[PDB]
Amino acid sequence: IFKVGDTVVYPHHGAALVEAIETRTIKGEQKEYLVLKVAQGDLTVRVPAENAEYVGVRDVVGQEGLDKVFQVLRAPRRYKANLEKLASGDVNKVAEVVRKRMLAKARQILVGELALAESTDDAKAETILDEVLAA
Amino acid sequence: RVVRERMTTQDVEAITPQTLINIRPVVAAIKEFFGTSQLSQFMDQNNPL
Amino acid sequence: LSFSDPRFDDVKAPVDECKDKDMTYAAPLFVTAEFINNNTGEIKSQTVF
Repeated sequence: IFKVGDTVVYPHHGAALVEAIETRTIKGEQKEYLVLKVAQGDLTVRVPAENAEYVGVRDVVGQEGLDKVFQVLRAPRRYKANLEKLASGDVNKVAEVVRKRMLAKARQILVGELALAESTDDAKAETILDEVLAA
Repeated sequence: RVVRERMTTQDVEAITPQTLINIRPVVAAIKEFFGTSQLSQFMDQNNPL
Repeated sequence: LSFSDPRFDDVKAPVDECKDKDMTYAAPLFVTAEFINNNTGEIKSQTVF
């Protein structure tokens, strides 16, 4: 998951292009700090490689995960926990949210999940999410 | 002061310095110094001397 | 939260044009503001306008 040139998706900040690994040491302890070039406003993040799986930043999903969010979209308190359902990290729990600002973040991060699992030409592919809106 | 009081109200490990930073008092301080201060005098030019 | 490296670009408008069109002579200001959460060590660096 944690190598050079990967595409590892932060569960809150979106997907980042990791460029390099740095052993920037914390008092003699060369922690495997991994860089993160999230292309939102380029808030460059150096996270440890060991704490990366602690915080749960995970690799991109596949076509089976795409079909999983598709079948969640097939069948369309509550409001507080469904915002927390975005904070789970499971891609089948993100697609339950889309089935008012919380609905805005859930739709755009699914297309970034859609157009990087399949690599199919992003935010114009939000229109592709509008096709499976009726499902 | 606003930044230090607002980081408490924000959540943990989910914020960015762009969300942290409010440059409104800095730019307001600059403009309220350039206007409304007797050390920023009107330029007095009858002649080069 | 860590501040570093102030930076200036060039101007936004020339002198006489700024004088005629009634604004203030100016230039953009940039710093390198960095936030770290050292609960486990998690830096985030931007270039804040």
